[PDB]
Amino acid sequence: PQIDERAMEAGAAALQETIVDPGPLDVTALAVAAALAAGLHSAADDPAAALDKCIVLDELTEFAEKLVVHDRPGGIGTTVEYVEVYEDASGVRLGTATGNAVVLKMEPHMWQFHQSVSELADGSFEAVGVIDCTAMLRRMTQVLRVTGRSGRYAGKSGFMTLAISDPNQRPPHYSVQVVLC
Amino acid sequence: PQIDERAMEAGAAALQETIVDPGPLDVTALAVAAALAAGLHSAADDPAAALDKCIVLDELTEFAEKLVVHDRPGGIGTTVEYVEVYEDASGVRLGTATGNAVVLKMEPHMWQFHQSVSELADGSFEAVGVIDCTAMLRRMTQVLRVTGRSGRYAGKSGFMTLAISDPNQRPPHYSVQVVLC
Ligand SMILES: CC[C@@H]1C[C@]2(C)C=C(C)[C@H](C)C[C@]23NC(=O)C(=C3O)C(=O)[C@]2(C)[C@@H](CC[C@H]3[C@H]2CCC[C@@H]3O)C[C@H]1O
Ligand SMILES: CC[C@@H]1C[C@]2(C)C=C(C)[C@H](C)C[C@]23NC(=O)C(=C3O)C(=O)[C@]2(C)[C@@H](CC[C@H]3[C@H]2CCC[C@@H]3O)C[C@H]1O
Repeated sequence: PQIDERAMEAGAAALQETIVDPGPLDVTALAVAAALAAGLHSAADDPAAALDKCIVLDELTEFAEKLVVHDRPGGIGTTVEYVEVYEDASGVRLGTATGNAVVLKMEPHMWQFHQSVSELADGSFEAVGVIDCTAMLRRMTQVLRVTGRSGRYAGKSGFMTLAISDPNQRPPHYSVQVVLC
Repeated sequence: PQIDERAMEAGAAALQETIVDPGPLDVTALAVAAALAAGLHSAADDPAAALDKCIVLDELTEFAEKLVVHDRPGGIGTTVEYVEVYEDASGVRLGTATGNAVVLKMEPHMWQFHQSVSELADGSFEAVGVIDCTAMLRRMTQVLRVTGRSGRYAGKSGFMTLAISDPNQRPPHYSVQVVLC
């Protein structure tokens, strides 16, 4: 399968940015968010307690295995179809996510609506979000809504973080975290 | 209803930033996202079609009328309680929102979990999001998930945008859009 050059070279694009402004969110923080949103946490509870109530997928990497862009003039409504693979820190494949995106806006920041279904050994979950692709190029983290569907994830919901993690790779790798409750 | 000095002076804080990087969304884009998320629209239709399917609140201004901070040592888990006013472009009051936030992370970017309920003339809706406050000071737009509660908004869902709009005010003014379907 093929990967559009814009995805292959996205890491290189990041390296040309003059704004290099990381702002990660750790999984404990993401678990507090997930538990608060699920009404299963109180902000006089302790963060490690939120983490204990959650299903946690961290120290995950993802990158594109297939990415096709269907361009429209001016870029508005351009569509993307992708399959990405999840790997652990050691490079072991854990699963895939199959999704599509729609370009909402190009300038000054490119924004995309993303929706995907992730399939791992122990179940599946959906991710949906409105993400600032220019902010990601400038190293920022973006957050998507996660809804569990099958297996271990069923009936649970939470959040996912996405950020570029190694811009020297082609295609680049992204750091991914998922917390559900 | 008093307003914590950090909220009063946040516009001045924004003006001290050296990264000034706005990236807004137009409502049509936001309507495309809302309609895609709700399964009422197809990537292959045209954007103005999505706009007609939606309830649209564009060009809103908001600012705090009350804001109380309950600080926690280290900044993480600090809570915020606020009441804000909505105005249209000409300055007519449309309603209010009362919200609660929790600081998730302080550095290198401050992140907050927000949840709020907006009360307008034709009903109420809830907004929930995980937002990068540092990105906001640097002029970026943040997106929250919206769920209608009552009236016209009931049974509808979509998105809200938030960005600083006049940092010269005390407290500063924000631009808001809400689109539901
Ligand atoms: C920063 C946001 C993007 C990261 C994603 C979300 C991360 C991951 C893990 C998956 C694989 C998708 C992502 N990877 C991509 O390469 C693209 C993605 O949406 C695109 O849409 C590109 C290929 C990328 C760049 C430019 C293209 C855009 C297609 C539409 C026209 C643009 O000129 C945008 C990416 O950097
Ligand atoms: C997303 C950026 C924030 C804008 C909000 C979301 C916008 C609006 C319209 C409503 C009214 C709330 C907001 N306004 C604020 O002043 C605060 C808010 O969360 C705070 O939390 C402050 C008072 C602000 C600054 C510093 C404080 C923080 C409280 C916690 C300790 C921080 O040191 C952060 C704001 O820039």
